[PDB]
Parts: sequence; structure tokens; C-alpha cells
Amino acid sequence: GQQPLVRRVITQLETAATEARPYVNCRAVAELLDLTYQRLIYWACTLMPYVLFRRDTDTELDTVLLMHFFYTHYRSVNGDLAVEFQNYVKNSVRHMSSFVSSDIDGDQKPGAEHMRDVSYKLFVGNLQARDASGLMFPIISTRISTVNLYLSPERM
Amino acid sequence: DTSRTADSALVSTAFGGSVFQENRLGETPLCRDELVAVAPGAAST
Amino acid sequence: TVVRVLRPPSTFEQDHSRLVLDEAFPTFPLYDA
Amino acid sequence: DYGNVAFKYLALRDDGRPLAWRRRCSGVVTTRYKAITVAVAVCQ
Repeated sequence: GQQPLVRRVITQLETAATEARPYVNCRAVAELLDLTYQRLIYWACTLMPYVLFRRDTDTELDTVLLMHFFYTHYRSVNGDLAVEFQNYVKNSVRHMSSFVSSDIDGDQKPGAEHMRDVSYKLFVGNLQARDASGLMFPIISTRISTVNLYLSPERM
Repeated sequence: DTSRTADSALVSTAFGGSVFQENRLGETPLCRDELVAVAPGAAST
Repeated sequence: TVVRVLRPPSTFEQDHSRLVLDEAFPTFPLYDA
Repeated sequence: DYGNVAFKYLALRDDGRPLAWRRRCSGVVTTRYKAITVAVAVCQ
């Protein structure tokens, strides 16, 4: 597992910093530690695993949304996420039509403006796709009655 | 001949009815142009 | 000289058109492995 | 100032061909208008 390796190596780095901690006054060591911490935190925030996301109460929309956020915030090395997305969309074909509008009225609904991209590259079957063509797809129903029956409140 | 009336003239019920028409979700996704369009029967060259 | 320019629409419905040759001028009868 | 967001957007969009999404979408009169044109011309 990559997570225990990350934990042990960052613990080693923390021990190293503790060895270098006492002389915090110096500006040279100040900027050295500053840059070190910047790099390590920027790397750690991105290298997050995906194990903690899956829950038994998670629905199809919740799972696709979790892996969508994973794609839009973490794509450096985790390249199999798109393959899993393509595999999963074929599973939830019947469930994907439950939480959508008609064509003509969905676009005018509030909040579809910001979620048009996530919806488009949900429907297309490839998270790498770009909505440059300005196409209109089945807009997601954002109503609370639909959301509660098709989502989970914790992963909003 | 019925062909002359059918070609040089159209049924008044098409004129009376609504002109614009909507479209469905099922093709490879539509754009704005396809979203609301004139009905093919009402449209004339 | 160019007269018109057209684009193929993305919409399609199968025409299933039955063409009939209106026999306004019947031809002469056919006479003789 | 332009006085409008759409004015600025359509003024700075002038790059090469005018409309791009119209090309991207890749996409004829109402018969009533033709009939009224014919009738008005005949009456006049």
C-alpha cells in the first residue's frame, strides 16, 4: 500500500525537521524549511488515495461524483480511474436515467450552469472529454426530492 | 388532379397549428439549434 | 459558377419512400437458356 | 467601459471567423408566412 509508505516517509521527514527544529531563528533555515514544507504539503494533498470514499450507502450518482472529484483534483499518476468510470457507467445505465430532466427545461434550472461540465463528461463515457461543443445533454435533476432518493447527504 | 393541389397548395390545418417544435434526448447529444426548431411540415422553402 | 452551399443535418428519419413511375406514356408492347 | 458584459464579450470575441460554437454545433420559411406573402402581393 502506498499510504503506509507515505506515512512512514513523512514521519522520517518530521523526525529530520525535529532534528533541525531548534535553530528556527535563522532566515536561511527559515526559507529552507518553508520551501520544504510547501513542496511536501503540495505533494501530499494531491497524492490522496481513494479507499475512504466508498461507502455501502453511496448511490450510483454518489460514486460517480466521488470519482469525478478524484479526477478533477488528482490525475498525476492514478490513470486507471477513467477505465473504472467507463466500466461503471455501463453498470448504472438504468439508474442514470432516474435523476435527469427533459432536454428543453433542464438548462434553465438554477445551478445546472456550474454542473454542466460534470454532467457532460459523466454522459460521454470518458472523463477526458471536453465540453467545447456547447452540446445540451439530459440535465441532472437538482431537486431535493430527487437528490434524497438518488444521493447521500454526507457527500454533498 | 390531386397532384397539382398537393404540390402548389398545402392543408390549412398545418397553417392553423403551432409552428415551432421540440426534440428528444436520444441522438448523440443535440446543440442549441436542435433544441427548439421549426416543424418540418410547416417549414417551406 | 457556385449557386448554393449545403450542410448534412445531424437528424435523420428513414424515408422509406415508395417511388412510382406514373405511366403517363405507356410504351409499345414487347414483340418478338 | 462598454456598459454591458455581452458587448465586451462579443467585441473581444472577434478572432478569425465570427462564430465558433455555431460551427461546432454543425447546424426555410414557415408556410403561413409564404401564404401571407402571396396573398398580400396578390391584393396589392
